[PDB]
Amino acid sequence: MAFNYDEYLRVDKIPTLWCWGCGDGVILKSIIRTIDALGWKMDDVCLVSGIGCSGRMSSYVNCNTVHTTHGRAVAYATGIKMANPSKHVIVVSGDGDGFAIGGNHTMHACRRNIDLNFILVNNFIYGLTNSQTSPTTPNGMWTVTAQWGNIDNQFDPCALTTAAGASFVARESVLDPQKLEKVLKEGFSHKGFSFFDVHSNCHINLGRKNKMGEASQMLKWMESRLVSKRQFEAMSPEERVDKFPTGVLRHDTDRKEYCEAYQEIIEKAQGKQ
Amino acid sequence: MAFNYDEYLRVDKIPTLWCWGCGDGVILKSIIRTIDALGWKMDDVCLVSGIGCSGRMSSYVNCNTVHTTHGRAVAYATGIKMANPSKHVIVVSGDGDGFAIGGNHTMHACRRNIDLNFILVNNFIYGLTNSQTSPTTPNGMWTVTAQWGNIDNQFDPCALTTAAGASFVARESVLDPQKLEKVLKEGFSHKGFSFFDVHSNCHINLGRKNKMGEASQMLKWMESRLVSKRQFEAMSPEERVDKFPTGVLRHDTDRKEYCEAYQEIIEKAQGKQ
Amino acid sequence: TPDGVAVWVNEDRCKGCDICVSVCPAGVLGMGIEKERVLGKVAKVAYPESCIGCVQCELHCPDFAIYVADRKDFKFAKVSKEAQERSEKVKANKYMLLEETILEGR
Amino acid sequence: TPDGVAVWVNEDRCKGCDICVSVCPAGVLGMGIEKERVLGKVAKVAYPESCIGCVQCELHCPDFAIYVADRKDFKFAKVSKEAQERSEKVKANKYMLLEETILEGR
Amino acid sequence: MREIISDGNELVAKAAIEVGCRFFGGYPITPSSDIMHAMSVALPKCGGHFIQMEDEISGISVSLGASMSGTKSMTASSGPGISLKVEQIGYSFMAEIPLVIADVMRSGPSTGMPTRVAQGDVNFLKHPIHGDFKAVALAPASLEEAYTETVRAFNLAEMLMTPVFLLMDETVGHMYGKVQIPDLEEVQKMTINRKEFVGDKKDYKPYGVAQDEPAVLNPFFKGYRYHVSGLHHGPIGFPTEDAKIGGDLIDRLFHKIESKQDIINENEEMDLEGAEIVIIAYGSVSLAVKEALKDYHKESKQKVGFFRPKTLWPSPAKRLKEIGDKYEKILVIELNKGQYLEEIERAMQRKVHFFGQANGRTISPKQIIAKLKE
Amino acid sequence: MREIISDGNELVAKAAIEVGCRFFGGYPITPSSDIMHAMSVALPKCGGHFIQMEDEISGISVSLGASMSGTKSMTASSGPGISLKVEQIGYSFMAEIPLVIADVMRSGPSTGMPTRVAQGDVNFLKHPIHGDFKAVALAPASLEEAYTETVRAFNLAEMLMTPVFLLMDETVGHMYGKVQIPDLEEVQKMTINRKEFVGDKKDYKPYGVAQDEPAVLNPFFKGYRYHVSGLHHGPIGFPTEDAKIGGDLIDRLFHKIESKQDIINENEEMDLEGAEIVIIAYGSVSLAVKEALKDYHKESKQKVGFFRPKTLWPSPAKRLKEIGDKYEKILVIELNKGQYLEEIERAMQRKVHFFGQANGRTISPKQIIAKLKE
Amino acid sequence: MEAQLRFTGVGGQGVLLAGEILAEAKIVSGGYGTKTSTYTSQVRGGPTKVDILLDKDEIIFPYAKEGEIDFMLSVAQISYNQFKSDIKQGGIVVIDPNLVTPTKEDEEKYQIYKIPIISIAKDEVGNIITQSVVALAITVELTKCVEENIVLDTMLKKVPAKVADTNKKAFEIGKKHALEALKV
Amino acid sequence: MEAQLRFTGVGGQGVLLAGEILAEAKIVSGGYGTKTSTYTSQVRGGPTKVDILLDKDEIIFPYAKEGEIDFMLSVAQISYNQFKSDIKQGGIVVIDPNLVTPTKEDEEKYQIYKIPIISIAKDEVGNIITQSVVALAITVELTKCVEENIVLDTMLKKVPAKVADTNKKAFEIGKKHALEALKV
Ligand SMILES: Cc1ncc(C[n+]2csc(CCOP(=O)(O)OP(=O)(O)O)c2C)c(N)n1
Ligand SMILES: Cc1ncc(C[n+]2csc(CCOP(=O)(O)OP(=O)(O)O)c2C)c(N)n1
Ligand SMILES: CC(=O)c1cc2c(o1)C(=O)c1ccccc1C2=O
Ligand SMILES: CC(=O)c1cc2c(o1)C(=O)c1ccccc1C2=O
Ligand code: SF4
Ligand code: SF4
Ligand code: SF4
Ligand code: SF4
Ligand code: SF4
Ligand code: SF4
Ligand SMILES: [Mg+2]
Repeated sequence: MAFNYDEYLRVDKIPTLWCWGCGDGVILKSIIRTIDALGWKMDDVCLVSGIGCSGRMSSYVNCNTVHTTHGRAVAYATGIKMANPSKHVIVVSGDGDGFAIGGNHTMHACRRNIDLNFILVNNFIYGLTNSQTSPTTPNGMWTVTAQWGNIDNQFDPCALTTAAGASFVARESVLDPQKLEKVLKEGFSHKGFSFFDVHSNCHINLGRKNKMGEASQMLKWMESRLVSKRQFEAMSPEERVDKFPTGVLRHDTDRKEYCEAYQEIIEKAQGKQ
Repeated sequence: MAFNYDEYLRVDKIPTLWCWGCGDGVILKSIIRTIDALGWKMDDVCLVSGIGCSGRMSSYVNCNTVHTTHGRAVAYATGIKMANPSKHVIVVSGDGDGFAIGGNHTMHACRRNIDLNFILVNNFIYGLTNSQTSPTTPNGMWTVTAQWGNIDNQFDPCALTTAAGASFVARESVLDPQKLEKVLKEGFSHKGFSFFDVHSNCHINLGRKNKMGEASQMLKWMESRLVSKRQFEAMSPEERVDKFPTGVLRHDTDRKEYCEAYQEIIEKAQGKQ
Repeated sequence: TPDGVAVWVNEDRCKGCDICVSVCPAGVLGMGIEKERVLGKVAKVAYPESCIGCVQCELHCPDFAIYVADRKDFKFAKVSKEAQERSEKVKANKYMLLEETILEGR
Repeated sequence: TPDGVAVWVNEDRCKGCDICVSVCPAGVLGMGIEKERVLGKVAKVAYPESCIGCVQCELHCPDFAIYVADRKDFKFAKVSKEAQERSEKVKANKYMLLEETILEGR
Repeated sequence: MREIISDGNELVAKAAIEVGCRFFGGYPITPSSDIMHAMSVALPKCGGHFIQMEDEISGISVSLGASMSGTKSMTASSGPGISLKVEQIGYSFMAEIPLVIADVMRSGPSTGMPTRVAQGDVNFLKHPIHGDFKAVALAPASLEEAYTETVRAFNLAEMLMTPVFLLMDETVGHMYGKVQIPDLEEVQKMTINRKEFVGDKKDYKPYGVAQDEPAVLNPFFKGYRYHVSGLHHGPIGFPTEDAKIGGDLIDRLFHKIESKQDIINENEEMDLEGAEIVIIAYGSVSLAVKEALKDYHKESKQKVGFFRPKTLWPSPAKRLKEIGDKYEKILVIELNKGQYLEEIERAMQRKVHFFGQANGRTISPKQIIAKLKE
Repeated sequence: MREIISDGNELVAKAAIEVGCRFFGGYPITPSSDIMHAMSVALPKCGGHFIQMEDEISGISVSLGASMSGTKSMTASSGPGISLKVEQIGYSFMAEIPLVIADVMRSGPSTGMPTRVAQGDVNFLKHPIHGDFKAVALAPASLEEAYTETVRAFNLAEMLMTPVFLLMDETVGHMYGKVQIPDLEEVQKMTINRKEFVGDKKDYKPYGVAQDEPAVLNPFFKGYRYHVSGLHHGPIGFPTEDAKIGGDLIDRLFHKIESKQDIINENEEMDLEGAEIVIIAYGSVSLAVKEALKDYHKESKQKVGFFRPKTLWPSPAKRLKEIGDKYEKILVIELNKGQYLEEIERAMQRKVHFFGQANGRTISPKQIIAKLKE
Repeated sequence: MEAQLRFTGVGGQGVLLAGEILAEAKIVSGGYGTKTSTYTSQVRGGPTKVDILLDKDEIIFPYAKEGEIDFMLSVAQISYNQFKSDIKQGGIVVIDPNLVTPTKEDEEKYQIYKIPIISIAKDEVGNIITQSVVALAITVELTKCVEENIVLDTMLKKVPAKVADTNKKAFEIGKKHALEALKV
Repeated sequence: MEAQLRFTGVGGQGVLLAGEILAEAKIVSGGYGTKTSTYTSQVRGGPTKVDILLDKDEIIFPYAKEGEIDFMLSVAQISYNQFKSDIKQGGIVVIDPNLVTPTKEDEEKYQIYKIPIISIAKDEVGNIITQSVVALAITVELTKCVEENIVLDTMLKKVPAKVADTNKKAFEIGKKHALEALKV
C-alpha cells in the first residue's frame, strides 16, 4: 500500500524478471494498493493468470495463486469463483491471451455476468514470443510476421466488452497510477463482471523497430494517444482518429449477478421443488 | 428464382428433411432467388456450412459444397476464398455455431474484413441436440439444461459484429421473404464482410415446452418482437425492451477488403522488393 | 405452368404446416384432411377464381409445394371485400377450409 | 525509513529505465555513470533538500528501488521556480545529472 | 441391496452424486448428453453447481478450476469432444488435480457415424497428450458396473490425484433394464476422500512427498498459500528447469501409479480351468462373449475360457503373460481394427488370433460361435 | 549439386517453397516460429499467401480449406500447438485432403521446459485422433535430410492424399552449418502432383476408386461439382450410415497406405555385417550414435551395428523382426521414457535393452560408449 | 427366450413409446426385461423403432436377434419397409391400413392384422397422444406376456393426473378393438 | 578436434553474437564449423552463451564436450559463475574486470586475461554495438584459428553499409588491445 509493499508480496521472489522498464510492476503496485485500501484479507483473495509475460504476476503475490494454459484463465477463474462464492478472485492476462486465443471465453464471461475482476495488460504485441502481431496492434507497424507493415485491423476491447454485456467497463494506463487505483477500487467493490483495460508499454519488443526503443519515447507516444472521457466526448468525429477515452465508461447499477441468480434456482430447486 | 427452383438444386435430394414447418426452406429459397437475380453462375459459387440443422443446406444446392466441423465454417471459408480470390463464397451456420463455439472466428473475420457472406440461421436454441440453451435464448424459458428458467444472458449478434468491425450488417427474418431477398441482394454485391442475422423458427424443440408448439404461434411471437429500423430508432428506451430493428443497419463505403490489401503487399513484395 | 390454373398444389411435397394458408388475402387456400399422410392435413386450393397475383404463398412455403402462374401468362382477379371476409373467417377456423366450402367440393 | 532522508534509492534493485527521473518536478533525481553494472547508468539523489511530497517517483518505479519518507514523520520542502527550471534542465540532459551538478558530488 | 430400473447414463449420474460430486461442466454432444441432462437436475437439489459452457475446453477448464479448490467434480463428452480437452488433461496430470472424465464412444474418425457404436478410443486414450503420460482407464461392461466402476473411478482419482477416464459405450449407455446396486450407507462407508495436511505448521510442502505417493493439496482460502502451475515445479510449486527435480518429478508421476498396480487393475477370469481356447475381450463385447460361451457349450466340446480386463490401462501384463504361456490358442475380439491387440501381443511375446469389425455394428454371438470353428 | 549455409528451419522453408507450396497458416509458438518467419517473406515473392490466424485451430483450418480447392499448402507448430489441431487432423484423414504438418519437438508435458529438446511426441503422433487412424511420420536426422525429407513429405501427401507429419527436433531445427542439397532442376523433375480426372464426362465419382488407392479430387470452380464432408460418405460424397460402405471406407483408408509399404518407409542400416550389438535409434540421437560408433571402434572390439529408421510410422516391422531373430544383443536409445521401445518389442517378440533420458538434455556419446560396456 | 418384440414408427408419433412400460411391467411382475431403440439424425419424419426382450431368467445380450423377432407393430411405411426382414416365419404383425400396405409375400409369410391405431386415438378417445396406450392395449392383448392389471398399474403410475382418467378409457377401447380383431 | 570455443554474457549485450561469424569464416576458409547457443525464458538480463566447434574434418555431434572447452570469453558474473567448470585445465579465459572478478582458484587454473571490452566499445570507438567486432578481434587474435583477412571479409559482408567503415576501426582497436594484452 505504501513504502511497505512486502506484506502482500513473496519477497523471496523479487527482484522481478521483466526487463528494466516494463509497465508491469506499476500495475502490480496498484493492485496491491487497492487491495489494502478496501480492507481485503489475502486469505480470501485468489489471483489466476494466463501464460505470457503478464503471467509472471501470479508468482510474486502472497496468496492462493494459479497459472493456467494459454487463453483459459477466465474459465479456471469461473470455476474457482463458482465453487467458493464468497471470496475475491482476480484475473490478469495479456492482449494475446483472452482477446486473441481466448476471446470467446471473455465474451461469454461478460455475457453471463460472473463476479470476476478481469484485468487486461495491453502492450499491443506478443511480448514473450518476440514481437508477433496482436489483434490490438495499429496498422503500419513493423512486426516479425508483418515486415512490410501490419494490415490486419484492430479490436476495441472496451466497445467489444460493452457490446457483450459487461456491467463495469473502465480504461486507464500506467501513466497515472492514482487514477488507476481509483478506478480499481471502484471496480473491485462492484458486484458483477468488471473489466479493466490497462495500456502498458513494451519498448523492448514493440517500440524497438518502430523507433520507440526507450521507455520514455513509448510513454510520450502512449500519452499522445490518450484523452479523457469528456475531452473525447466533445470532439468531432473529424478529430477522434486514434484517440482513446479513459476513466469509468459504464457502471450499470440495475443488473443481476450470475451466482446471485443460481442461488434462486438452488432455493426453488428443492425448496419443496 | 421462381416456379423453376430446380436449376439450382440437387433435385434428387428434395424432399428435404427438416421437420414440417421449419423456417429453413424459406432461407434456401431466398438465397437461390438472390443468386439468380444477380446473374451469378453456379460454377463460381461455393457454399460452406457448419454442422447442425442449418448444415443440411449445403447438401441440396448444386454447386461445390463443403460440410465442416462444429464452429469452423468461417475458417475453411476464409481459406477457400483466399486461394480463389475471384469467386463467390457463402457461409451458413446456426446460433450454436459461429456465435457459441465459433464466436472467436466470427469476430476475427469481421475484424480483418474478408470478402465473405456469413448468414446466421437464428432459432434461439440448439435444435439438432434436442433443445439446449443458446447464447441467444431469452431469459425465463424452459430448456433441457435450465429446467427452472434460463438465467444466462443474451448476445446481440448485430451489435457484437458491429463492434468487431464488419462492413455490412443487416437483420431480417422468414416473416417477409421479399425484404429478405432485397437485403441479400444488396449485401452480396458488397465487397467486404457481409453479416446477415436471420431469425428463424424452431417450434418443435423450442416452442414446444414454452407453449408455442404450432408454427403460427411461434411466428406471431416472432413478429411481435420485431420492429422496423425507424420505428425502433424513434421509440424511447422505456419502450425498446426486447425489440429488434430490421433492415440494413450498416453499409460502410470507405473501407478496404483484406485480399485487396494483401495484393498490395504482394505487388511490393517482389515488385523489385 | 398449366393453362387456366392460377395456382396449384403438389400434394407429394406438402407437409401440412398451415403457413401458406395464413398469408392468403383472398381465402383461396384451405387445409384439407387426408388420413393417408402422417400429418393428416393437406393444403387445398378452393377458390382459384379470386386469386390475386401476390405470390406470398409461394414465397412462404418451406417445402416447394405451392406454385402460382406467371403474370405474363395469366389474367388474375381483383380485390373484393367478400374475399377478405372469407379469409378472416378461414383464419378464425384453425386455417382449415370452411364447412360451407364443401358446398361443391371446393 | 532513516531520519532526514526524504528519498533514497536502492542501488541493488534499480535497473536504469530513467522513468522516476522523468516524473520529478524538483530536479532532485539524476542518473550517473556506474561501470560496475550492465546498463552502466544508475539513479542517485542529487538535491534531497528540495524534495516535494509527491510520491510520483515511487509510483513510477517498476523495480521496487526508490523510496520516499512518510508525511507523518517528515517535513518536505516548498515549490519554487528554480526547482522547476532545474527539473527541465535535467530532463533535457538525457535524464542524466548535469555537468554543473558535480560541484559537490551531488 | 437396493434395486432400480434405469440405463447407463442415469446410473453414472446417480453414482457420481452419491459418491459426492458437487460440480459439473460440459458442452452438449451426442451420445454423451444424457449425463448432462441428469446432472443438471440432480446437482441443484443437493446444493451443487452445474454450468454449461461455450465449448469443451471451457467445460474441462472450469471443472479443473473447481476441483483445484477442493471440490469433487467431473465432466463428460464423446469423441470429437474428448479430442478438444487433451491440452488440459496434461495440465491435470502434471499439476495433480483429481478429475473424472466420462467418454461415451461412437463411430470414428471425425463425425463419421454419430449414431453408431464403436471401441475406437482405446489407443487414443492410452496416450492422448504430448510429452510423457501414464493413463488410468476403466471399462464398464454391464448395468451393475456402470455404478460401481464410477464409484471406483472417483476413489482412484482421489487416491492417486490424477485424471481417470471412464470408457463408457453407447450400447451400455443407452441399454435400459433392471439393476442391482449396493447399499447407500455401504457406499458412504467405502468413500475415499483426498488427504489434507493440517499441522499448525503451515503446509510448506504440497509437492514435497516421497517417490511413490501423490501430493497433498489443501483447499484454497484457508491459510495454506501455495502456487499451482503446469511447468516442472519444486516442493512448494514454483517452476524450475533443474535436471534432478525435473527427472524425479516424472519418475514419481509414473511410480505413484505403477506401484499401486495390485489395487488399481482388477480383471475377471472365468472357465480358465483346463480350457482349450481363450477369448480375451473387454468392454461391451463381453455381453456377446458371455452368451456365445453360454450357447456353444451345450452342443460342442473343447471347453473355452474367458479373460476380461476390468481396468484397461495400465494393462495386466503379468497375468496376460502367464495365460499366454499356459494356453496354446488365444482369440482377441474387438470393435476396431486391432487397437488393444497390440498390447496383448507385446505381452505374451507371441502372435495370436483376431476378430475385428469397424463398420458401426456389434458382433452378435452368432458370429463368435462361427469364428470359434476356425 | 548446390551447397548453402543455413539451419533446419531455413531448409524446411526452402524445400517447401521449391517443391511448390503456395499457402501457409499458423500461430506463433517457440521453437516452431522460424519456419513462419521464413515463409512470411518467401511466400509473397512467389505469389503465395501467408496468413497468421488467431489460434492453431484456425491455422490448420485455413490450410485445409486452401488445399481442398487444389493448392499445395502446409502448416507448422510445436507441442502445445499440435495438441490443438487433432480434431481437424481427423477431418483431413477422413476427407482425404493432402496436408503436411511440421512439428518441432520440445520438452513435455504441458509447457514444461519451453526451451529444451525432447522426443516425446512419438507415441502421441502414432494415434492422435479418436476413432481409427493410420499415421505417416518422417524423422529428419541431419541438415541434408531437413530438405529431402520435406520434399518426400510433400510427395507422399500428394501421392497418398493424407496428412503427413514431419517430426523435426529443436536440435536439428536450430543447428547451423554447411549443407549439400540436390539440383533445383532435378528437384523439379521428381515432383509428384496429385492426379485429376478430366474426361468430358463430369467427375461423377471422386471417392469411387478401388480398394487400394486414394481418391481423385478435382479443383474447385471448374465444372466438376461434388460434396466434401467428414462423415462416412459414398462415391460422390454424400453421407451414409450403411455397414458395407462404412466398413469398406476404413478398409481402403488403411489398405491404401499399408500396400505402398515398400515405397513409404525407408531406413538406414550400417555395419550390420557380423556385428555383435545393434543400437537401434532414430531422430537426432542418431547424431550422437554415429560418433560413439566412430570413437568406440578405435580402442575396442566386438563390432557394433546400427539400424536407423527414416520413416517412423508405419514401422518396418519385418526388418525389425529379422534383425531381432538374427542378433542376440539389442540396445534402444531414446530421449523419452520408452515410447518407440514398445513397437520394437512387439515386433521381434522379445525383450531388449533400453537407455532413456527425459530431463531436457541430450545423450552425449560419452554416455553411449559408457553404456555399451554394460 | 420368451419374446422379442418390436415397435416401429416415424419420428414424432409416440406409438413406439409404449415399449418401456412393458419392460417395467414384466420387471415388477417378477421377471426380467430390457429395451433398445434405433433413432436417426432427423428430428421429425424419420424411421424409428424399439426392441424389447422379456424373459424368466437373466438377460445378457441387450440386442434383438436377427431373423426371429416374434411380434412387430408398425405405423408407417418408411420403417415397415426398412425393418421388415427380421421377423420369424409365422410371426404376428399389426399395421394401420391408412399408412401401411403390406406386400403380397408378407401376407404369405406373417399373420398381419389391420387396426387403424391413430384414427382410434383421435376419432374415438380424443387425444392424439393416447395412441401409445392404445398400442399398449393391443400389444398386451395379442401377445399375452404380462397380466393386464399389472400393466394398468405400471401405466397409470407414470402419466400425469391430467389425463389419468381418460387413460383407462383409451386402454379399454384398445383392448376392445384387439378382441374384435380376432376375426379369423 | 581443433577448438571448442565459448562466448558468455547477459541477455541484451551482443558480445556473444560474434560467434557465428567465426563459423562462417572457417567454412569459407575450407574447413568445417558449427555453433549451438543456450538461452533462457528471460528476455533481458539473463545468462546466455554459445559454443563453437571448428575442425579440419566433418562435425558429427553438434554439442560441446564436458570439461575441455579450450577458450572462454565472459562479460558477466551471473554466467561466468554458471558455465565456469567446463574449461580444461590450462585454457585461455578473457574477462572484463568491470563486470567479472575471477576467484583465486580460477587464477590458479586458467590463463585469465583482463580486457574491458564494453568500455573499449563505447569510450574509444563510439557505438555500443561494435563490442561484437571487438570481441571477434580479440578471439581471432588470441586463439589464432582462422586467418585475419578472411575474417575481415566475412564480417564486412554481413553488416549494413551504415557502419562498415567504422567496423574496421573497431577491429583494429580490438586487435591492438589484444596484442597489447600479451603482457606476460
Ligand atoms: C497452450 C499454449 N499455446 C500457445 C503457446 C505459445 N505462447 C505462450 S505465451 C505466448 C505469447 C504471450 O502472449 P501475450 O498475452 O501477448 O503476452 P505479453 O508478451 O503481451 O505480455 C505464446 C505465443 C504456449 N506456450 N502454450
Ligand atoms: C464435430 C461435432 N461437434 C459437436 C457435435 C454436437 N452438435 C452437433 S450440432 C449441435 C447443436 C447445433 O447448434 P446450432 O448452431 O444451434 O444449430 P441449429 O440446430 O440451431 O440450427 C451439437 C451440440 C457434433 N454432432 N459433432
Ligand atoms: C391434424 C393436425 O392438426 C396436426 C397438428 C400436428 C399434427 O397434426 C402432427 O402430426 C404433429 C406431429 C409431430 C409434432 C407436431 C404435430 C402437430 O402439431
Ligand atoms: C548508458 C545508457 O545510456 C544506455 C542506454 C541503453 C543501454 O545503455 C543498454 O545497454 C540497452 C540494452 C538493450 C536495449 C536498450 C538499451 C538502452 O537503451
Ligand atoms: S518483452 Fe515487453 S512485455 Fe515482455 S518483459 Fe519486455 S517490455 Fe515487458
Ligand atoms: S428441430 Fe427445429 S431447427 Fe431442427 S429441423 Fe426441426 S424445427 Fe428446424
Ligand atoms: S396467389 Fe395470392 S391470392 Fe392467390 S392463393 Fe396465393 S396468396 Fe392467396
Ligand atoms: S406452405 Fe407448402 S408445404 Fe407448407 S403447408 Fe402450405 S402447401 Fe404445405
Ligand atoms: S524507476 Fe527505479 S529502477 Fe527505474 S530507472 Fe528510476 S531508479 Fe532505476
Ligand atoms: S519525492 Fe517528489 S520531489 Fe522528491 S525526488 Fe521524488 S518526485 Fe521529486
Ligand atoms: Mg439454433
